[PDB]
Amino acid sequence: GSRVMVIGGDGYCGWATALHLSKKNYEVCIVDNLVRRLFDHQLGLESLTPIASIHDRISRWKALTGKSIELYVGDICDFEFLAESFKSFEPDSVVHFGEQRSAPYSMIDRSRAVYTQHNNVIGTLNVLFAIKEFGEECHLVKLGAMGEYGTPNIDIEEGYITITHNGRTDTLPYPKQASSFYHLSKVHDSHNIAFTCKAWGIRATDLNQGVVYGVKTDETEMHEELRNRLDYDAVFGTALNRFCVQAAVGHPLTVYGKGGQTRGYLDIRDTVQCVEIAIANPAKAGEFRVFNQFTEQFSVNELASLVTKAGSKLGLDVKKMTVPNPRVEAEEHYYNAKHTKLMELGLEPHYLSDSLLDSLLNFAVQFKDRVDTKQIMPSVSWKKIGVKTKSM
Amino acid sequence: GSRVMVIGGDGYCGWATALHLSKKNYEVCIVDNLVRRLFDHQLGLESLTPIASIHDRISRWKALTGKSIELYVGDICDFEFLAESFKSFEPDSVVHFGEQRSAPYSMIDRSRAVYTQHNNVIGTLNVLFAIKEFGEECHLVKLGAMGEYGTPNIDIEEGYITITHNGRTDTLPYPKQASSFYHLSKVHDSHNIAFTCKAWGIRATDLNQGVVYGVKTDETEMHEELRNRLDYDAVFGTALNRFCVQAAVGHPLTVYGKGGQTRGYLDIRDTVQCVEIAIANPAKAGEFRVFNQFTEQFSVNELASLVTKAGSKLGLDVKKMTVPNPRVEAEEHYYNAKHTKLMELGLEPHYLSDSLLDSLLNFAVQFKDRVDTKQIMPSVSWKKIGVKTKSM
Ligand SMILES: NC(=O)c1ccc[n+]([C@@H]2O[C@H](COP(=O)([O-])OP(=O)(O)OC[C@H]3O[C@@H](n4cnc5c(N)ncnc54)[C@H](O)[C@@H]3O)[C@@H](O)[C@H]2O)c1
Ligand SMILES: NC(=O)c1ccc[n+]([C@@H]2O[C@H](COP(=O)([O-])OP(=O)(O)OC[C@H]3O[C@@H](n4cnc5c(N)ncnc54)[C@H](O)[C@@H]3O)[C@@H](O)[C@H]2O)c1
Ligand SMILES: O=c1ccn([C@@H]2O[C@H](COP(=O)(O)OP(=O)(O)O[C@H]3O[C@H](CS(=O)(=O)O)[C@@H](O)[C@H](O)[C@H]3O)[C@@H](O)[C@H]2O)c(=O)[nH]1
Ligand SMILES: O=c1ccn([C@@H]2O[C@H](COP(=O)(O)OP(=O)(O)O[C@H]3O[C@H](CS(=O)(=O)O)[C@@H](O)[C@H](O)[C@H]3O)[C@@H](O)[C@H]2O)c(=O)[nH]1
Repeated sequence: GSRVMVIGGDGYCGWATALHLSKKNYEVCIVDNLVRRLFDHQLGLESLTPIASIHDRISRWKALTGKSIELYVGDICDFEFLAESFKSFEPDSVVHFGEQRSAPYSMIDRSRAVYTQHNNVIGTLNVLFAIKEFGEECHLVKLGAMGEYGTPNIDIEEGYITITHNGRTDTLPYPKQASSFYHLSKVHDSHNIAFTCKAWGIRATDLNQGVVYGVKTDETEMHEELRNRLDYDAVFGTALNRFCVQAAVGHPLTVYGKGGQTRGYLDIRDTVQCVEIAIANPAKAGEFRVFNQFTEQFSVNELASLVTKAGSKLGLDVKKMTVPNPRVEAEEHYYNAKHTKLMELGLEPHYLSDSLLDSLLNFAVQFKDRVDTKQIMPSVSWKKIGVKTKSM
Repeated sequence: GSRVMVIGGDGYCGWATALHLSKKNYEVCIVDNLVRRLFDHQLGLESLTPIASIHDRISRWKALTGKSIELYVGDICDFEFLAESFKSFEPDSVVHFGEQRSAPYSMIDRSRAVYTQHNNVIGTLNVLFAIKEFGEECHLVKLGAMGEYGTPNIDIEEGYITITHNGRTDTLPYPKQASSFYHLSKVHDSHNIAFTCKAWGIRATDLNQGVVYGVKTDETEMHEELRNRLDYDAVFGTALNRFCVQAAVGHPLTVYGKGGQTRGYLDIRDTVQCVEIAIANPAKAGEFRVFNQFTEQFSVNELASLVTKAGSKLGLDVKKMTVPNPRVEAEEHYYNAKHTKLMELGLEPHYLSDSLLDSLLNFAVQFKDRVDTKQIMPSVSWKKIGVKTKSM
């Protein structure tokens, strides 16, 4: 074999997924403009671990396994490029990871908020049109976000909710409440895709994924040049990964506000597994499937405690600090998000364990010398966002 | 006064509104790039009635009343232009009509679907940033769309719905189900605005307006050069206006599919009244108000009957025809949309009457010679939409 086009395949989730699918014997190609690497240069950021170029990454995989991952370098917002890539590769499935995924980045200034929504929304529209025009039966596996749902006072369902209102019943799309221009762009994406499923017969699966943690997967650990990126800065870094790196360098864990913010989380190893499951068990024509993709819920404070305890076993004497929250969000809220669709399809989760934290912490300690502590504290305010293009 | 910036002020709803607000003694300016006029030239379309240039329109209003409506010609997607216009005028309220509003246009091809979403979503984001940066207390009166709600099997509320799910209760944004790339762009707009109200304290009112009908308003009838446009083509024309023009030229009424499609409608005279009411009674800081802006619900078949009966009194011998529906939508569905917020604020509606239909029909007959019958039948398919840029 089945042919899979991995848009955003040079990224954190995409690279791990591309290698996994190739190992599982799918014919794979990567479509990426590598703009994520440009963001690092422009903002002065750097991955914890050094990563190889996309060309060397692909070359190494071929040298080790003999398998060739095709590469198409370009911006999917450029339809000519996307169309040519689609016609050249002829994918049976498309996994779309190719979007600006940072909430902080989307809040830097007007230019970055506009770039985020244009890049994400238009890019996704182009993907839908390419599928419709060049391979209508192609299954779209889209990376959405648990953040689309926000933090309502009721249980969060997997994309749909059956409601009885004024004596009548119906199953409707779950109300969306995004808290950043980035999260909003995903809401827009999901609404756009749902429409094309009904109007054109497109088959798609929206993976509303929670926060991913970890850096190792069976494939990326086979050689140093296959190593994945591990972000710890306040722009692209996420909660758990950030805390582990902070613990390793002796920086107090950065708890934003009260720390009651609760979200779904999952090991990067489960990210690749879930995507493969979605590909192996495709949506039917005209069906818009929605899976809540995470394995466990944790509050920020809970993560802080787990990392502190794990760090103690390594003599890190982890400390915690309360950082005035740069974001506008509920710091204490109800949270009970449903997640059984993937489990029903055979998901065998890697729940957060002492072993994972021990491994991740030791990894951070190993490359502690490469950590730029100046990028640990957040400097992007949700409320103070302006129109002048900022230079970090 | 109070200063009002009318974005899209050269358009159908915008022009009538700009004149009305000026008459009501608000200081008014119009921000428009006049791209709507370019669409007419590009697609070979033309208004039923000849309209004057925006410059002559504004000049005539000044000659008649002595009042000056300031004009800023530019694309709001160009932030430099929008910022300069905002700083120059210093609006207390902004009414945003400046978007690509045709569902058929948004379905012509990939380029037009992408243009629709980019123009609308990015333009609206720029407006939000301009308000935040140059006049945070400025009230945004946004034109949304009843189409955002789709046609669910339950009552449609005014933006929000209180639901009890699994033993818990909460009031959430009403589920959105748009049926075109244009309607989808409005859903995106509304979600984006709601976020900025909470994050930045923006005050906004989303006017989810139904289908507008009519061509006359007290102000536009004061002189021929103030005349508003009346669209009847299958791209920009809407149901009732289209039927009246069809009846006048002896063309069978174009009922798409079964004709059970039900929507909310309102006289253009109520459009201007509702906008003024929203401006005179502004939303509070951080509040995202949502009003369902229409006065009565009608099914396509119901409109066909009303126009036939009205046409009979003028000896038009109106006929009806069933056109294979170019759109993907429910042709028989439940529809009970709530609309009381505007009435509670003092709306004095002009319900559809024999007098209105008689007047509108006679108007169409008056300019029947200018009707290009080749543009009456729809040629844009929701399902056959392609990637090649079309030339109509
Ligand atoms: N990282 C997480 O914790 C997490 C959690 C939930 C969902 N996801 C989702 O998974 C997807 C990938 O996330 P990630 O962490 O791997 O991101 P990333 O930034 O590491 O990877 C995204 C990749 O997409 C590429 N890209 C972006 N825009 C592109 C365009 N216009 N054309 C071609 N390529 C483009 C970038 O260059 C990059 O290589 C995103 O949708 C994201 O929101 C990630
Ligand atoms: N006409 C209806 O029946 C109806 C019904 C419900 C809601 N509305 C809404 O009211 C608004 C106006 O509708 P209309 O019928 O007057 O449309 P229209 O096309 O006659 O007017 C829109 C105006 O906006 C201007 N414009 C578009 N993009 C612009 C940009 N990037 N920068 C500056 N100016 C721009 C166009 O040139 C045009 O003059 C739309 O949001 C529409 O969806 C209209
Ligand atoms: O040092 C930190 C980092 C984060 N947080 C808090 O932890 C929560 C999660 O934040 P995060 O930065 O780890 O993740 P988020 O911004 O939500 O974004 C990431 O996780 C999202 C999953 S979700 O929100 O959709 O569930 C994906 O969509 C995004 O692409 C990905 O970047 C937030 O309340 C945040 O304020 C802290 O308290 N301290
Ligand atoms: O000759 C015609 C024209 C229309 N219809 C049907 O009548 C209904 C209304 O169509 P329309 O073209 O009059 O209006 P619509 O496309 O919904 O769009 C217009 O009305 C919308 C109000 S609403 O959908 O948001 O309620 C606004 O948002 C849009 O900007 C404006 O162009 C549809 O089911 C359509 O298929 C016919 O049967 N015959």
